[PDB]
Amino acid sequence: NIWVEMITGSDLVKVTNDGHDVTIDQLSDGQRVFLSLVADLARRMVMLNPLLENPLEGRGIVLIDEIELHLHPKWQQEVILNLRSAFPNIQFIITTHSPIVLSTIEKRCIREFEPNDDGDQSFLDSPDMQTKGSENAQILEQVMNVHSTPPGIAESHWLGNFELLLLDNSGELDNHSQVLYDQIKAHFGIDSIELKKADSLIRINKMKNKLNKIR
Amino acid sequence: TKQYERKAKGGNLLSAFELYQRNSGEWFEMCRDYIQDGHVDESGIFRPDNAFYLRRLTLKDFRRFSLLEIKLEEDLTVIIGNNGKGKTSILYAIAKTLSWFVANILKEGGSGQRLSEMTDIKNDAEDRYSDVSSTFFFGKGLKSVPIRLSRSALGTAERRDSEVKPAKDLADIWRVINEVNTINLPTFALYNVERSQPFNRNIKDNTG
Amino acid sequence: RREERFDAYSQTLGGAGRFDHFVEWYIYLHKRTVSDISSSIKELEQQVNDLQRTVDGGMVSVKSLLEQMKFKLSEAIERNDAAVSSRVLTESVQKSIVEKAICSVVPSISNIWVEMITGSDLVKVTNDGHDVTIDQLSDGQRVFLSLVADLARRMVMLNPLLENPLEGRGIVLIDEIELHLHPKWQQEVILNLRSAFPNIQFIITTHSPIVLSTIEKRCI
Amino acid sequence: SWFVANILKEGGSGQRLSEMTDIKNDAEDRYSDVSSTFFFGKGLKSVPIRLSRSALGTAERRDSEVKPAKDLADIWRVINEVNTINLPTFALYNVERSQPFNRNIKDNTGRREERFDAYSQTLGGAGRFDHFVEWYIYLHKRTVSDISSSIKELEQQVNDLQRTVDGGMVSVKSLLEQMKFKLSEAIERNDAAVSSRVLTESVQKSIVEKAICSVVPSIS
Amino acid sequence: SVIRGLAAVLRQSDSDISAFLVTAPRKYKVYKIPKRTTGFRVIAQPAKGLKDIQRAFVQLYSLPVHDASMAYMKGKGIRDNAAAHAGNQYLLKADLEDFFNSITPAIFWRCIEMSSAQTPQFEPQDKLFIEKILFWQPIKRRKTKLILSVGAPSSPVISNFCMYEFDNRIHAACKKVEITYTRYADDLTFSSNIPDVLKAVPSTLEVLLKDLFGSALRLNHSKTVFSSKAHNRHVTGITINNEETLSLGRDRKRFIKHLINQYKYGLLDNEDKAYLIGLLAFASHIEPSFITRMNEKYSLELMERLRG
RNA sequence: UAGUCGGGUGAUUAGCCAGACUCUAACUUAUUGAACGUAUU
Ligand SMILES: Nc1ncnc2c1ncn2[C@@H]1O[C@H](COP(=O)(O)OP(=O)(O)O)[C@@H](O)[C@H]1O
Ligand SMILES: [Mg+2]
Repeated sequence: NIWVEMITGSDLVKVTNDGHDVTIDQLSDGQRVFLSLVADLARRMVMLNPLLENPLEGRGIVLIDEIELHLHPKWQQEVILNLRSAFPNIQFIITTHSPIVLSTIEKRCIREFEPNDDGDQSFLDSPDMQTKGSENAQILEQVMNVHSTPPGIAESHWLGNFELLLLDNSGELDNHSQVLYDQIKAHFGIDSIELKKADSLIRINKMKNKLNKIR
Repeated sequence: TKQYERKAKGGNLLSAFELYQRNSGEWFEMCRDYIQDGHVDESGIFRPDNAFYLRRLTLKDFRRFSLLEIKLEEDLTVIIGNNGKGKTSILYAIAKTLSWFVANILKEGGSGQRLSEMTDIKNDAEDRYSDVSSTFFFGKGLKSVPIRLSRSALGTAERRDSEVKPAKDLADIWRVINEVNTINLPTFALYNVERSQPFNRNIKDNTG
Repeated sequence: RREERFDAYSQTLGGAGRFDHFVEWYIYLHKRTVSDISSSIKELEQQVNDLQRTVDGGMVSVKSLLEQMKFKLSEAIERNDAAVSSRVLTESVQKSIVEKAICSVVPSISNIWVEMITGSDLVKVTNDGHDVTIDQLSDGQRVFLSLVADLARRMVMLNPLLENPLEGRGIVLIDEIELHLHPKWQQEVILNLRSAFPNIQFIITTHSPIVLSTIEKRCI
Repeated sequence: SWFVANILKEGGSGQRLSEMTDIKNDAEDRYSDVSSTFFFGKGLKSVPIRLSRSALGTAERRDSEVKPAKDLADIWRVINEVNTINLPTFALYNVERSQPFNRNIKDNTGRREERFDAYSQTLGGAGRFDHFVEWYIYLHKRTVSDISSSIKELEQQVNDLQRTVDGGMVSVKSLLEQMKFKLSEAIERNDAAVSSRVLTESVQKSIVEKAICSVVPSIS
Repeated sequence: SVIRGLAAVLRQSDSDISAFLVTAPRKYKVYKIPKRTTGFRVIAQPAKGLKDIQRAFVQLYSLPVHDASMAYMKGKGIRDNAAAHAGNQYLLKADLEDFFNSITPAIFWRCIEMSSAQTPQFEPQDKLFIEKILFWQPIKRRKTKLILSVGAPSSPVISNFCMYEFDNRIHAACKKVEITYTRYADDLTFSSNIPDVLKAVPSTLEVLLKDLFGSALRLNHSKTVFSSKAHNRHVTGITINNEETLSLGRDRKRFIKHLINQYKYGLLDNEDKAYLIGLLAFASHIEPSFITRMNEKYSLELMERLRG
């Protein structure tokens, strides 16, 4: 909710934010900036479309740079859908760095720079992968060219190293593989995906070795 | 003229408007209907018969770009890339172009914005000038509205001219028709990273 | 005022830094590196000596000029002495430290230097392999450059006795560390900052899972 | 304002009507016009000027018609450039002229001496009484001094410095060049002053003093 | 020598030709022609005396012209131009900026010097007269700025000649990669049945233009258009339909039918009637089958009555 | 799906019917001059 109060003796715009009545000055920067965008846009459309039943169905071109600016991931999942619902005949031209935003948009709407461009590319094109409804981790790797796990962190490579050690010792936990297993357990925890993967590797490799011995 | 009459009767908006201006009923109503006609779709949303959007953008020796072409969607286009790939440059180029429509809706012969001779020309471009070329669509009766903004680098003795007359011609239709009988007008807005600012209620603008 | 040590505390807790102060200070450092002060003192000493000989030879008209030059010499010596008295790092070394910090922490920037173009001093950068002015940088690059440059400047000014002034102590607060950064930079930013400023206590806010993937849960 | 702007600079712009405040609220035509006609002898019986402004979004623009005023102001400007002529005074004194006096007054930057400082802020409403005081003090200093004595003194100093450089002291060559420049500037200013046919500072001072004492009854 | 040749052709004295030519670059009438949408084009036509000289010059001196040049050529036109591309599925159109007004005496003489095929040789003394014959001075005060005007009878010939080497090179290059190339004045058309070959052509064009003309002649980058059988394809006003046949286009055909229907009920005014007749002659040239269909739809008698 | 091509109907630049096409991808243009078509001769 949004309303004006005058009773204090000065005109104040108030809003109900997360169930609490606050002034605009008390909003977080993320909330305020987004509110500002929508309020400004709505005002202009109302003023310029007096003969429409819904003035927000007017025509126009709106440019937004970094749509995800100050937005929590939760909000990034809603923002394009909400804007397009409210302003159905506006042409939106947007920039983003957010895979979460891209997960809500069709591949046909996306224009992507070539990875090693150097400013001589003649025509922009859409990605090969469908983004709308896809997992964020896939968009990171397939569209944004970024590893889903940080390569500069040693712990990111422990599972790979663990697997290689297991395969070097015919699938049996040797002293070295056990140490690394314990490191994985200690670092990621007993309930971690990483430890479950390690456990899985042990189980599979033990069983493969048993089959090999039977043969 | 008979040529304009034929084109206008074929649904050409510019011809209809030219006939209106020379005779100053029929032609006025054609222009006004072209702008105001539309229908409500199955979802209950009003849809103009004649849509307005940017179709295509071309950048030549502009900032990082030597020669770049972008085809835009009628509804939503999202530009992605690493920092420094020129995403903001593309929006700036479009915003400057749109400034020519806004200026001419406000005032006959109004001036839009310009490319910077200090910053906007590509640093290592052998020809020391830049071009931003846009094409807009406004229904089947005006399929192409081409605009070019141009600028030469600061030292350079040859000067490259902008071509903005088509923008002015279309904006003139909106302005003149509106004056006679009210019409809905297009919204043009840019929201860049400058939209993040502290709020102060205390400051009131007393200009207009 | 930008050369005064305690200018390092000037709007430190205002929220923006003072990147304008950095640029002024950096150009200042460049000009002083091209111009040795002691040769100017030696040259000024020689000029004062030559002017004194002329006054002793009966040319009373140049006495006013001698007094002015003696004043200039005394001021130059005082500046030199104050510089000597401050135990402060040489301007050349200061410049080098800051340049290294910027290039190390900011991925798109490989070099930064001052050019005299026409009649004005201009800071230039090699950004993504191309030479550009600061005004030509992208918002993300500029914002991050601004943060690092400002912080480095203040550390150099406040830690003159350290071999590496960036190993000084302090507390730095950063809101929304991922502001304007692509995912690729978000994967490196915390590592780069902590490597450049090893004894700063960083208290930061983020919305980025990519940033969090580089940090231990104890810090969260 | 349109005369003043064009006397000062080719293509100078005077002031414009406001779209917000100057247009009558209930104007059917949605534009405003301020039309003036000036007289300049029987050779130019009518110099018409119109200042116009239309409301936003009107179908036609209403532009100002300023060319005759510019043409006349150009005659004054161009003829004056070749051979000094007398020029017209334009001034507005509003109720704002009643303001308190800053007792502390600015050092002579040297802008107040320039002839076209007479057009500075001339239509602002308050006058510039601070500029008067600065200019009047300046006039006094010049009257008590001599002009060309500084040139003669500078000429003597350049001659003494030239003798020193001829005597083998090459270190003072830089100072000689600086002083020669100062001498040339002084001569040029003197020549420009001589070229501008401007009254002696003593006479200027006398005229103003007499005017003030004549017009202001309490001041003798 | 040029003077003697002209004098002989025009049955005038050497002296009167020479005298006339002194101010020939200024003997142009300037006027405006309305564009089909809004606005005007500015045209400069030489005075009658000068037109005669220009025609005589063109008659006396044959300059080479490439076969790919379709405009201003005896026995060739827009039909031939369009037909060259009708069998290919992919199309590229490009345009040169300010084509005629970009051609200066400097370019002309360079082209003469560079030309492979047998150019007429001119004496240095004749060069000044030739410049005065062929080039217009738009600015009275600026005697140094001479350009070709579209309105002059010599301008077509000179422009085609100046493009001769360009046409040679690009035609040869295109033929190696199976691209069809034609030029109609400032309008360049490329077509092919091979996918992904036309994309390289614009870059090739820019290089070649720079090589031959430096910065004097440039591509209009706004006017570079790719098309295919997915979309509308036209060449110099002629539609190429999906059956690879030249067409007026559906809308024009429907308009003609409208006019014939109006005529059938005696509703066409004389001006519109004359207009209709003219348009049918053009239709007969581009799409004779359309006329046959109109005869079938409207009675041969009606159509004969109309065309009588 | 959409856009495009267009054979037919239709007091006809509309609407409707039929069939077809799809390199990321047409935006129909300019005279009195030149060339081309037709008429005139
Ligand atoms: N005139 C110029 N010449 C060359 N490169 C330029 C020029 N102006 C800006 N750049 C470069 O363009 C990039 C600017 O990116 P920007 O438009 O802000 O895009 P983004 O928002 O994706 O970072 C930087 O890499 C900068 O070095
Ligand atoms: Mg004709």
